[PDB]
Amino acid sequence: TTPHATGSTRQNGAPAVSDRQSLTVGSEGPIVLHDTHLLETHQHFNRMNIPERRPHAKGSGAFGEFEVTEDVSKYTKALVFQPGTKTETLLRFSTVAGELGSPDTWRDVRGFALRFYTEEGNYDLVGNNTPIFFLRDPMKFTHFIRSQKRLPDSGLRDATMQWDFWTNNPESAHQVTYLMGPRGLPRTWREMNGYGSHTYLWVNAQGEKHWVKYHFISQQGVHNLSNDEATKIAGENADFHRQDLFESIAKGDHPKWDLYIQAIPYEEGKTYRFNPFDLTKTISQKDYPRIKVGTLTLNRNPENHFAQIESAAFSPSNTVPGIGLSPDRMLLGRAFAYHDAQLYRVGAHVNQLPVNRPKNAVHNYAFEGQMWYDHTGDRSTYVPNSNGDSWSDETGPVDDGWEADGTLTREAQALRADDDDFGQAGTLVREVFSDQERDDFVETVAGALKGVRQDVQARAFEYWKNVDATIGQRIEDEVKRHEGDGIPGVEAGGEARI
Amino acid sequence: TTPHATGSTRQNGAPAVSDRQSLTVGSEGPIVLHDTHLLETHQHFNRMNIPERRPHAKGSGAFGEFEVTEDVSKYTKALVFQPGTKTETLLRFSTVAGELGSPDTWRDVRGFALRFYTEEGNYDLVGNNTPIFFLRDPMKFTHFIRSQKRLPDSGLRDATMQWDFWTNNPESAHQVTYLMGPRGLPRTWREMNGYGSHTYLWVNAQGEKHWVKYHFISQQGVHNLSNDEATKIAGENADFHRQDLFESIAKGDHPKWDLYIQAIPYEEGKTYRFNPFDLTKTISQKDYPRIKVGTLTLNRNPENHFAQIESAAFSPSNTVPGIGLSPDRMLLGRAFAYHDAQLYRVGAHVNQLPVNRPKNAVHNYAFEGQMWYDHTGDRSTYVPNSNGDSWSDETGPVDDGWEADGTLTREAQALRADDDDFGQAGTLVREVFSDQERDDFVETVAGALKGVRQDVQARAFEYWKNVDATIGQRIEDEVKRHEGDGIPGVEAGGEARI
Amino acid sequence: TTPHATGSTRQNGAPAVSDRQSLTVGSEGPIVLHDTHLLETHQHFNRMNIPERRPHAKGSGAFGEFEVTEDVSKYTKALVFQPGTKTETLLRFSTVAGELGSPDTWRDVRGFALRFYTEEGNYDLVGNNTPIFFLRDPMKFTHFIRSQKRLPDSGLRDATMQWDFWTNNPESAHQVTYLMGPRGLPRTWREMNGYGSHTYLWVNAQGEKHWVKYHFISQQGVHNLSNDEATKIAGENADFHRQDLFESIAKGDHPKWDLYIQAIPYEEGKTYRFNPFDLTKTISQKDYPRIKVGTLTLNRNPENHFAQIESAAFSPSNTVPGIGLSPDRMLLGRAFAYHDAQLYRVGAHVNQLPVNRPKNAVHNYAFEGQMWYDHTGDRSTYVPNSNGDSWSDETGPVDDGWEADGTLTREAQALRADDDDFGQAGTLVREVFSDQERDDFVETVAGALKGVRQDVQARAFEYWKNVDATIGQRIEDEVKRHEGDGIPGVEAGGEARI
Amino acid sequence: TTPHATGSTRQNGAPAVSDRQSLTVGSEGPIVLHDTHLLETHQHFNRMNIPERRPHAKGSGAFGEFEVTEDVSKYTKALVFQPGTKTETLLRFSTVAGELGSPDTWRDVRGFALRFYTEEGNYDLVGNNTPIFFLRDPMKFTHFIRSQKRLPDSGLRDATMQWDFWTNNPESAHQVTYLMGPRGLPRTWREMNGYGSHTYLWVNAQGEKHWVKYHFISQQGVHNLSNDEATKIAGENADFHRQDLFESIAKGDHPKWDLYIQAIPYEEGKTYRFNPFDLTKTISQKDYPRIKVGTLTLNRNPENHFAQIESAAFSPSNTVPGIGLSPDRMLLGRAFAYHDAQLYRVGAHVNQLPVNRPKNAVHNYAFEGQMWYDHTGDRSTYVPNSNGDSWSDETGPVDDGWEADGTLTREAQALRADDDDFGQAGTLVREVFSDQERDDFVETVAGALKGVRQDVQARAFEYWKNVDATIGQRIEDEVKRHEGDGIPGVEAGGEARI
Ligand code: HEM
Repeated sequence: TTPHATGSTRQNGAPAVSDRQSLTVGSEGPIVLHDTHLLETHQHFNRMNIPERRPHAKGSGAFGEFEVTEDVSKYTKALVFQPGTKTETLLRFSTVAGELGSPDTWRDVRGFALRFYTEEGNYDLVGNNTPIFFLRDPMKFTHFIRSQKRLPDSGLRDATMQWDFWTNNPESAHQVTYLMGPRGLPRTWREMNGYGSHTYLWVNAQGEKHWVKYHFISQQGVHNLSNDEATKIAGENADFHRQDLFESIAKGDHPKWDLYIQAIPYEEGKTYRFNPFDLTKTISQKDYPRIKVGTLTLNRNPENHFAQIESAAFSPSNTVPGIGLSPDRMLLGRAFAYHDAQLYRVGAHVNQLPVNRPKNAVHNYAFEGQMWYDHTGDRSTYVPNSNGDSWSDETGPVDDGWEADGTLTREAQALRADDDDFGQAGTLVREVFSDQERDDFVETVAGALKGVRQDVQARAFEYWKNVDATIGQRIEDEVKRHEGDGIPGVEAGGEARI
Repeated sequence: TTPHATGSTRQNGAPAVSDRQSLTVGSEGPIVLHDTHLLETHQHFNRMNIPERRPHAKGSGAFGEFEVTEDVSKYTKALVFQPGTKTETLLRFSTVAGELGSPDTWRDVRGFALRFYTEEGNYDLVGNNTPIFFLRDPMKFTHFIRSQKRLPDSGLRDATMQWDFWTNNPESAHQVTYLMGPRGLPRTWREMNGYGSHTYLWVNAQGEKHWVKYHFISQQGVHNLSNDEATKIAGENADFHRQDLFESIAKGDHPKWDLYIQAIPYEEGKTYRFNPFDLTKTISQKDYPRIKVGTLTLNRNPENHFAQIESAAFSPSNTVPGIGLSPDRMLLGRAFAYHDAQLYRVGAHVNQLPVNRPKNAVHNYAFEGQMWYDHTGDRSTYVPNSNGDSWSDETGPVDDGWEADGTLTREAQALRADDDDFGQAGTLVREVFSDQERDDFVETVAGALKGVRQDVQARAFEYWKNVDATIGQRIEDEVKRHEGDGIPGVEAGGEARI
Repeated sequence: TTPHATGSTRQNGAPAVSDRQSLTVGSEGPIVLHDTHLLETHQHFNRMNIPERRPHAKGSGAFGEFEVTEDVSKYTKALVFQPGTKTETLLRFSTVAGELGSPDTWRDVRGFALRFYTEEGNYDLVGNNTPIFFLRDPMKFTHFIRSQKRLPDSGLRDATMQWDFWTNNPESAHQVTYLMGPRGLPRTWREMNGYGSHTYLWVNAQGEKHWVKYHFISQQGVHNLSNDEATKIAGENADFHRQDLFESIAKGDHPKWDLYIQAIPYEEGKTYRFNPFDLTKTISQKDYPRIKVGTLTLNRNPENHFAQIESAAFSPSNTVPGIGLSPDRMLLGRAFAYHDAQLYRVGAHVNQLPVNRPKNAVHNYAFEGQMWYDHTGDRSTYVPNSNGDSWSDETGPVDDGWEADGTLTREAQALRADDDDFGQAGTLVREVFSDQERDDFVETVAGALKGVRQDVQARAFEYWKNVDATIGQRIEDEVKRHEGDGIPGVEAGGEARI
Repeated sequence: TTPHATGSTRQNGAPAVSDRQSLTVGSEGPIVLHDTHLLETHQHFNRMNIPERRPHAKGSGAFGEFEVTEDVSKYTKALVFQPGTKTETLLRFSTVAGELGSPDTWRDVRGFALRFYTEEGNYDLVGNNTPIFFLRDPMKFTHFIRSQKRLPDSGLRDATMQWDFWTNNPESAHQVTYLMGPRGLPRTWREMNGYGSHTYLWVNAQGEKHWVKYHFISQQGVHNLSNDEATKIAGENADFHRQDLFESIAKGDHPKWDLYIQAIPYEEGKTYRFNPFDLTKTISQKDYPRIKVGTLTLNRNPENHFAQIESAAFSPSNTVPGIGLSPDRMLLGRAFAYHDAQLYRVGAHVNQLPVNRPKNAVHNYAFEGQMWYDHTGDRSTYVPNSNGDSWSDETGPVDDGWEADGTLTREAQALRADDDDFGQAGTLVREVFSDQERDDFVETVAGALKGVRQDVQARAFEYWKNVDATIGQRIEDEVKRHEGDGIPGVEAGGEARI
C-alpha cells in the first residue's frame, strides 16, 4: 500500500510492524511499556463488549423490504403505508429472558422488532410473536423481567420465582396461557407470527383517528417444537434460530409475512367491551376484521452482526406522521424506556450509527456529547434565532393525541363490560387449542410446576382453574403425580432455588 | 418504619407509594412525566447489566479458607504462605469462550481465579484448569479469543475459524491436546485441578529468588464428561456447574484442593532444557518435584452473586511481598490487561467494592473519579509533601526482578535444548493418556474437524501427525470417513460458516 | 505498618515500593509494561475528571443545620418541618453558565441547592438566588442554557446570542430584569437570598393541600458588587466566593438564613390573578404574606470537596411525605432531568455515595449495576413475593396530586387576569429599585448590549420599552452613544462572534 | 422538506412538532411521560459534557499546512518530511492547570499539539511552548499535575502546595525558571514558540538513526504580558487567546512557525555531556546546530469547536515510519497515557471521529465496541488466516529501537558529565535573560512566594540560590519585605490554604 507498509496498521494508519510478537528487550527480555500496538489492540479488545439488551439479549436479524399492496390511506397519512410504497426494512428476532450466550430454543416469548427506513424518518414497530403481554402497567415490568431471570444468591433461573410473580399478578393469565401453549417454542423465526400487541393510533390526512392493531402473518405458517425437541436442540445447537435465518437467506429463501390491521373508530375506543388500551386483551376479529396492508420480505443478511444487529437500537418512540401512540400505559412507558437504555448500552449518539440513521435529513436540536460523528457546523444552538436555522413551533392540540380527565392516581384501569383476567385465556384453552394442543399444554404447565414450592403450586392450581376448571384440574392431577415435561431453559427445586 | 411508610422507598429514602401502578391522570389517563418512582426504577433496570468479562464471561464461585500446613519460608517471605497461616479466600470458576448465558458444559478451558485476602494485600492467583496455555506472546491472545468466539457476519462459533487459528499457530499444540483430551469437559468444578500455569517469582526474607509453579490438586479427584453427556446436560441444565457448586456448599460438602509448588533456583531458570518462561511448557516433576504448601477449602456461598461474583475483579498484578512476576511475556501482558478491562467493565473505583477491598489499610496515591465511595479527606495529593502524609521511595534494584540485555525486537523466544511446539503434546498423547482416553481423543478431534473447510483440515492432519504420527493418522482416517463426536458448544460447515 | 511496608500501597493494599521512580531495565533502560503501580496511578489519574454539571458547573458548599422555630404543621406533615425539629443540611452554591474553571464573579444567576437529611428521606429544595426564572416550559430550557454558553464555531460566549434568545422569548423579561439589576453580582454567597422559585405542594396530616413558595432571607443582608468590581475580582481571584465561604466557616462565622413560606389555599391556586404555576411570576406578599418557619445555619466545611460537593447529586424529585410538586411545567421537567443527568455524570449508583445516602433505611426495588457498593443480599427482586420482602401498593388518588382535564396539546399556559410578560419586570424597575439602582441598571443593560448585532439591539430596545417606557428609552439612548459597563463574563462583536 | 414537516425533526428524522412547548393534558395539565421530543432533547443535553482533558483542559486551535522547504532525507524516511512535501495540519493550543472555563491568561506552560495528516498515518508532535519539562520520570507526573490544581478540602489552587512539590523535586528547577520568566505569559498563541521538548528518533531509508529535537520558531516573534496585564485580561476576557486566534484567521492573518531540528548521531546519544534522554535538559546549539526543515502556516478556523477541537485526541504514540520514540522515560510513559485517557474521555472509537481519522486506509485488528461507526464487514478477526485478510509479522529488531542492559530497578538516571538540577536554570537566569527580564523575574518569583507557608519559603530560598546565588538572595530579600507581583491564576495563605 504505502512505501513502508507491513500488512496492517495501528489506529493512526501507520504500519503496525507485527500482529504476532510483542516489543521486548532482546528475545528473552521484558515487554516495554511503549509497545503501543499491543496497548491499542488489548485496550480495544477490553472494550469490545457492551451491555447486552435487557430484556431480549439473544437474537439476530436480516434486512428486507415492505411492499404496500392495498389502500389504507383512509386510515393513515403515513408515507410508509401509502398505496404502492416500497420501503427498506430491518427485522431483529430474539428471545426475552436469556443472556447473550443462551440457547435460542428455550421456552419464551420471541421479539419481532421491525424498522421501516421511511422517507419521513425511521418508523419502528417493536413487536413480539404474541398479540398480548403479561402486564397492563409498566411499573410491574421491571419486577416481571427480574422474576424471569436469576435468583440473587445462586444465579439460577427458578420456576418458583416465575410462578410466584405470575400467580400474584393474575393479569398475566392470557399471555402465560399463550406462552405455555404450542407457540412458546417456535421451530424457526420464519415460522412464527409477529404482532404489534398494543393498540396504536392511525391519523389520516384530514385528521380523523382510528385505533389500530398490527398482525404479521407468516407465509411459512406457524410451526413449533415440543419441549423435548427444543431441549435437545438447546444442547446440540444453541444458535439454531440464528443459523436457520442466515442460512435460509444465504441460499436465496426469503421469508415473508403479510401485514393486516384491525381498525377501531376513535369514539369506539372508549366504549368497546374489551379495553383496547389493556395490553392483556385481544380485540375480536368478528367485531373488527383484519384488513390487509401489504407484505414484508426478508432478503439480505448482515455483513457485520455486531454493527448492524447488536448495535441496532429500536424504539416505539420512533413514530412517523400518521402513526401515534395510545392510552395503553405499557406503550407510554416504552416510549421512554428504550431510548434511555440505549444511551447507556450504546451511547448518546446511538442514532448516528449507520443502522440507526434515517434516510431523510435530520435537523434536530441536539449538539456535542461523546462520539459525535456528524456535527452541525456553525448552526444555531437555540430557538427562535435570527440566523435562518429553522425550528418547529406548532401550537395547540396535536394530531396524534386524545383526551383525559381526572385526579392524579395510582390504580387499576377501569373494567369494560367484558374485561377480566381469565376469560380470554379460557377462550384460548377451550376454543382455540386442539385436543392434542390441550394435552401438550397440560404436560407443559405441569412440568413447569414440577419442584415449585408448594405454597406457590397451590396458588397456581387456583390460577389455572380460574382460566378453565377442566384444564386446571388436569394440571393439578399431573403435578400431584410428579409428572410433566422438562421445560427448556428453567427448572425448580433443590438447595440452590426457592 | 416511618410515620408515612408504605412498604418500600424511592432512592432518597422517601416512601415509594406503589411498586405496582404508575401515576396517571385518572384511571384512564396518560402516565405523567413526574412519576419519579417509575423513572428511577426503570432507569436503574436499564443500567443493571454491565459488560460481561472477555474472556471467562460464564462462571460462579464461593468463599473459603487456605491453611498453610508445611514450611516454604525458605522460598518466600509472603505472609499468606508462612507456616500455619490461615487466610480467607474467594474462588471464581468459569468457561472461556461462551457469553453470560451460555451452557456450563461446553468443551473449553476452565478458569480457577483464586483471591487470598492477606494481611499485606489481596493476593490473586488467577489460574486455569490446565498447567499450560495455547500461546507464548500476548500479541496473539486477542486473535485467539476472537477465533474462539463468533464469525463477524453470521454471529456463529465456527470450528473452521478455530482450527485455522490453531494450525497457523503451532505453539498451540500442547494446550489443544489437553483441551481435546478428557479434561476438556470437567464433570463439576469440584472435580478438576487448578494451576497457576505461569512461572512466578518467589522471594525469601534474605532476598533469594526461586521460579515457582503452582498446582492445586483436587481432593475430589479429576472426573470428566463425555462429549455426548456434556451436550445432553447443555440442553437440560445450562447452569449445571453453577448449581452443583452452590448446592454442594449449601448442604455442607466443602470441596478441597491441596496446593503444591515446583521451585527452580534462580540461576537454573536461564539454563533449563525447557523454557520455564514459555507458557506452552510444563516443567518435569522428576527434575523439580512437587512440594506441598497447604490446603484450600471452599465453605461459603455468595449471598449476592452479582455483587460478590460478577463484580469481583481479579488480576495477576495483585502480587504481595514475597511473590512477583517472571519473564513470561504472557504474564507480563496480563499484568496490564485485567485492571484495564475492569476500569471499563466495572468502573474506576472497582477496587473499593467490598469484594475487591483488601483487609489491610490502603494508602494509595489516587483521588477523585466517578463513584468515589471511600474518600481521602484532606490528605496530600502529591509527594514529597511537608504535611506528614507518607509515601514510598525505595531506590535501586527491586526485590522481585531479574536481568535483561538486548536490542528492542519483535521475535520468537530463543529455544532451549528441548523446546519445540509438539513434543510435550506428544508425551501427553503417548505416555499420559490411557488407551481408552486415546480412543476418545480420536473421536473428539475427528468430531471437532467434521465439516471444517478442507484446506484447514489438511493443515490439521499435519498438525496432529506432528504431535504423534499414529494419533494423527487415526484422526485423519476418521475425518475422511465423516465420523466423530458432536462437540458441545461448536460445529462447522453450512452456508453460515466458513 | 506491615513487615514489608514502604510508605504507601497499590490498590490491592500491597506495598507500592516507589511513588517517585518507574520500573526500568537498568537505570538507562526502558520502562517495562509490568510497572503496575505506574499503570494503576496513571489510569486513575486519567479517570479523575467527571463531566461537569450542566448548568451550574462552578460552585462550592458547606454543611449545617436547619431548626424549625414556628408551627406550620397545619400546612405540612413533613417530618423536617414539624415544631422544634433540627435537621442536618448540605448547601451547594454556584453560578449557572460558566464551566468548572470559570470565575465566581461573572454576572449570573446563583444556585442555592439545599438538602435536608430528614428522618423520612433526603429532602432537596434545589433553589436559586431569585424567586423567578426566565422560562415557563422546560422544552425551552435546553435552548436557553445553550444560548448562555458558547458559539458553536469560535467557542466564545456571545451577548448577541444571549439577547437573540431573550428577545425572542419575552417570557424572560421578569428574570432578565432581576439578573441585570443589583442582584446579578452577589458580593458573597453569604450575602444573597435563596428561593424555591416554584410553587410546591404542602399536604397536612388530614390531607388538606396548600400551594407554597419558599423564601430564604439572609441574616447577613443582600450585598452586591458593581460590574467593574466583579470584573477586577474575576482576574485577581477566580474563586473569590468559594474562598470566602470556606474561610468564613473556618474562622467560626457561620452564615444564617431565615426561611419563610407563602401559603395559598388549594382552591385559590386555580383562581389567583397571577398564575402560581408560571415560574416567571411572583406572588404578592400583600395577598399571601410570608410566614416564618425557622433558621438555616451553615457551620461545617467539607473535608473533601470532590467527594462531598462535586459528587453531591441534588434533585427536585427528592420530595418527602408532606411535600409534593405542582402543575408548574418547569418543575415537572426538573423531576426527570436531574436524576437522568446524574446517572451519566456520576453513575447509576450515585445515591449510594455517602453524601447522597439518606439517614433512614432504603428499601428500594433496584438491583445490580456498575459500582454496586451496598447490595441487597438474597432479597426478592419482584413483587408481590411469598418471601416476606415488603413492597408498596397504595391504590387510588395520591396525597400530593391535583386534577387535570383536556386534550393532548403543545401551547402556552392560559393567562390569568393579571398575567403578561412585562408587568412584574416593570414593577421591579419602577417600584422596587432605587434611583441609584435604576442608574446602574441602565449602565448594565446598555453595556450588555454593546457590540450586539443591530437587528438584535433593535428588538432589545422594544423589549426594554415594554418593561418600562422610561428605562427602555434611557437604555436605547446609551446604546446609541456606545456607552455602558463591561459585563463580567461576556461581550459581543468582532470577527469571532455574531 | 417532507409533506408533514414542521421545521425540525426528532432523532429518528420524523417532524418534531415543537421545539418550544411540551406535551400536556390541556393547557393547564401535567406533562405526559410520552413527550419523546422533550425526553430526547433533555437526555442529550444531559450528555453533552464530556470529561475535560487532564491536563490542558482550556484551549482552542486551527487547521493549516506544513511545507517542507529543505532536504532532511539523510536523517528521516518519514513521508511528511521528504523534500517539497505539503501536509494538512491541526494545531491545538492550551494552558495546563486550569479547567474548561478558566482564563486563558493565567501564568502557565502552554501546549502546542500538532497533527500532520500524512500519507502514512496521522503523525502527532504533541509539544509545549518550552523545550524542557519539570520532571524526568513519569511516576512523578500525576503528583505534579495534582499539585498544580486544587487543595482537597477547599478546592482552591495553592502556591504553598505548588512550591512544596517543586522544592522537594529539584529536577524541576530548569522549567520552573522558564515558567517564572517572561515566557510564562504569552501575549497570544501566535507569539510563542513551540517545541517537541523530548528527544525523538529519526530513521533514514538505510536504517541509520539520529536523535532529534524539534523547534518551532514563531514568525510573529515571542511577545509576553506582565503579571499585572495578564491579571487584568483574565477578568476582562477569559478567552483572550481563543478569541485572538479565531479573529486573526477570520481576517486572513495566518500565523507561521519555522521548524528546525537538532540531530545527534546515534552513538553520541550515549556519550553527550548532557543527557538527551533527560527532559529537564536542553542540548547546546553550539554542539548541535539547528537545521531548518520547513514552515507551518495556520489558515482555517474550525466550523465546530466541540467536534473538531474538544474531541481531537492527540498522542505521542502516533508516530509514522521514519520517526520513533527514545529512551526518555517521560516520553515512554506518554506513549501509554494519552490513548488510555481518550478511551474514557471520548470513547473506545475516538480514532474513528473525522478529526482523528487518518487520510490513508486503516487496516487494524480491532473490532466491535460501543459507537462503532465504520465497521469491518466480514473481515477475519484473527491471524494468520486462510481468507486473504492481510496482517503484519515482521520479525527481529525493529527499525526505531535501541539497546538496554541491566536489572529491573527504580532509580534516578545516571548523570552525564555536565548533568545536575540547577546549572541550565542558572544559565537561563544569568546569560539568557536581560537585566529587565531578571528584575521582572525577581518580582514574579517573590510574588509567587507571597503568603507561602514559611517552611516551604525557606526551602524555596535554598532552591533559588542553587539556581543562582544573586537571584536567590534578591528573591529572598523581596519575600522578606512582603513584596512581589500578584500572579494570575494562583495565590497562597489564609484559612482555606496551607
Ligand atoms: C510523562 C509525562 C506526561 C504525561 C503522562 C502526560 C499526559 C497527558 C494526558 C493524559 C493528557 C490528556 C490527553 C487527552 O485526554 O486527550 C495530556 C495532554 C497534553 N499534554 Fe501531556 N503528559 C506528559 C508530559 C507532557 C509533555 C512533556 C508535553 C510536551 C512536550 C505535553 C504536552 C501536552 C499537550 C500539548 C496536551 C494537550 C493535547 C491537546 O491539545 O489535546 N505533555 N498529557
